[PDB]
Amino acid sequence: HHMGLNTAIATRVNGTPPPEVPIADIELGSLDFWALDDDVRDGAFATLRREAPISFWPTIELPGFVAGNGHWALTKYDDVFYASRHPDIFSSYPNITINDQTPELAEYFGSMIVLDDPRHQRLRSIVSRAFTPKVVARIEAAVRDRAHRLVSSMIANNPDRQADLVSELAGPLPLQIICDMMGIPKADHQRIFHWTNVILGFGDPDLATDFDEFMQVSADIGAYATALAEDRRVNHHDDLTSSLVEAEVDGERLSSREIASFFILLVVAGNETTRNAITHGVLALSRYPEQRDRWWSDFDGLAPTAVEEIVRWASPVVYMRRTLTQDIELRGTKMAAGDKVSLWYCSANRDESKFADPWTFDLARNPNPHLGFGGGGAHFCLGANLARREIRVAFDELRRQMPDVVATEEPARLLSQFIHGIKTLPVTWS
Ligand code: HEM
Ligand SMILES: CCOC(=O)CCCCCCn1ccnc1
Ligand SMILES: [Cl-]
Ligand SMILES: [Mg+2]
Ligand SMILES: [Mg+2]
Repeated sequence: HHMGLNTAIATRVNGTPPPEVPIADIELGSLDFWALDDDVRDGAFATLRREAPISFWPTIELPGFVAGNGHWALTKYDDVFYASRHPDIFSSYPNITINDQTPELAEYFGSMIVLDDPRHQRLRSIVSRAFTPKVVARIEAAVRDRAHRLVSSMIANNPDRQADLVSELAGPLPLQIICDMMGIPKADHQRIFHWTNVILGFGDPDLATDFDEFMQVSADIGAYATALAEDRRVNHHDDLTSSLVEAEVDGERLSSREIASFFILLVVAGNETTRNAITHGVLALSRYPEQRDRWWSDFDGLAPTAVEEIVRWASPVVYMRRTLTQDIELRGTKMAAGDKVSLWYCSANRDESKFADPWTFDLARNPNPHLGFGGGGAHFCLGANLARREIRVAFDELRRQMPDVVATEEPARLLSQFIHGIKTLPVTWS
């Protein structure tokens, strides 16, 4: 007989640690592990932090991908932070997922995220101004207009007061914003959404499991990027695609592959993780109603810490991979030049060596040095200011229009080692 709406999901006792998981039951290199309940996953990373803070795992092989060599998993905050801040040792080349890069993949996935400096920073500087706090602040009106309309439409479209948060708010809000920043016409936003979803959801049968489909999607978005870039070359617009085609690095314009890769990076990065932060945030407010109440009764005062706690809690990017350029030793584990190293942000963000009470979802948490946007340094998330603003506005519009919005079913969770995703989240309101 809990308070609230009759079909709301069960609440949880805030602060309860999950049971730790016997190490023999942990297989980071099997998709089956990524299908387990998030409580079991959290307890497994707790076991690793305790018993095997640096451990070795085989690489998963999604259909058509090349697994290649295995990887050393860094599950402690300090090691993820150290690796992030030493890119001369922990290189982002040749890939930031664990699979091997191939020439075929590099045509579409060869952006600055898989490069070291100086070339990485010369590419990043083409677009960095558009993502700075003061420039992102100027698009508050666009974020608010879109979020307000989406929440209003949830109400207008659903006489029964039941909706899917993902398709009706969390997905379409960041999609609109990044597509408008890129200069993509509204008629194509839903094609961009589907392409994003396949690129980042590959291996989940609800998204795609045929490598031919992954490659067709990659080629189609790459061709879309090229064609839009060609238009902007001839007639400039005040959009990021125009910035990309007009730029020079080391005195040369970007090639077609560089344009395609940069466009794909920005549009794919620019929507799915923010979508998932919003959905995980609504799930957390549903499980921890006292946190909802405290945010709703001081929205602007708590918003800066609340948004960061949602990102720490959700850790929308589970890991990033690096490749060693020289031998090292961490925690008595020798690792060799050329070895793959995986940085588990999801685990760093529960590390009791860094966080007081890591199992408490605390929207006032301060300080909150989470690694949800990475450990800092050269590749720190370009979109962090944009994501923070989108998350804040989405929750402010829910608070104002449907303050008792609550999840009514447990999420359908994306099957992924890389992205902590929710495919559907049914919600209701009064
Ligand atoms: C809550 C949402 C988001 C999370 C949790 C997130 C997380 C991350 C993480 C962990 C990295 C890697 C950092 C590193 O290697 O040190 C990253 C990089 C990146 N993110 Fe995000 N991101 C989010 C939203 C966005 C948005 C909205 C964009 C907009 C386009 C974006 C664009 C990028 C780009 C371009 C990079 C590569 C930066 C570089 O290589 O210099 N992200 N993000
Ligand atoms: C993996 C296949 O897609 C790519 O290579 C391009 C997008 C990479 C996104 C990396 C994850 N992310 C999302 C938001 N900030 C970071
Ligand atoms: Cl939760
Ligand atoms: Mg419906
Ligand atoms: Mg436009």
